[PDB]
Amino acid sequence: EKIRIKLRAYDHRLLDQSVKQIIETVKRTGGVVKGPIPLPTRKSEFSRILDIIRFTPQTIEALMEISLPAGVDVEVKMR
Amino acid sequence: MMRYRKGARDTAFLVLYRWDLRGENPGELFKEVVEEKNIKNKDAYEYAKKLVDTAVRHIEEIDSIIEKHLSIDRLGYVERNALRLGVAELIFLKSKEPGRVFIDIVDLVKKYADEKAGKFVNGVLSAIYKAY
RNA sequence: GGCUCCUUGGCA
RNA sequence: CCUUGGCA
Repeated sequence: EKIRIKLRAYDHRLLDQSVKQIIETVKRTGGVVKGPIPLPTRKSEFSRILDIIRFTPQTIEALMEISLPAGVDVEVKMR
Repeated sequence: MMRYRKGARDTAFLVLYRWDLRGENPGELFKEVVEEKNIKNKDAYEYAKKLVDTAVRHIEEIDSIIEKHLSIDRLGYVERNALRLGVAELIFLKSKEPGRVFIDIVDLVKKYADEKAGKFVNGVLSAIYKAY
């Protein structure tokens, strides 16, 4: 089972700092990551995509706990 | 002459960017990006590979150079790795088409960040090359 | 031409 | 249907 996450923000440095934290949290809990892939800036909006290809129960817990800046909006899909 | 290099620079930036964010083996990360982009052309693959292998081998001196025209961890992820790619190609590969790399590198930054980031990178990358 | 590929947004 | 890009 995998997870796909897309992050968006109107501040690109804040965005990439958010992606880094997620990656660290995921790896800290025994998870495995693919990406991230940066998408083209569109209408002043920066976005990134990240795949979680391996995860533990601890990984899900931590992702639920994490409080991202409100400016960073998250979209999560299991598959 | 030498249009395949534009896509190769995009490939290489993507790798350095995710190397910076993940801190895993560059070789394996390069393989990920190649697969994701579905790169088939031989010269596109090989120039991208050379770009990354160069940036990685000389990472310490590259960073030291950049820091002389600024600490490097203050920069954003897009800005810092674009600068790394640029210094790699212009100086450690001694590009004979420096005008092209400036254009391509700055476009990369504009594409994944914004105009401001693009101008900061262009201005820093210029001071660097000027010194060279 | 991508009916034998992905990606972004707008509309609808 | 139009559009940002990748593959190029």
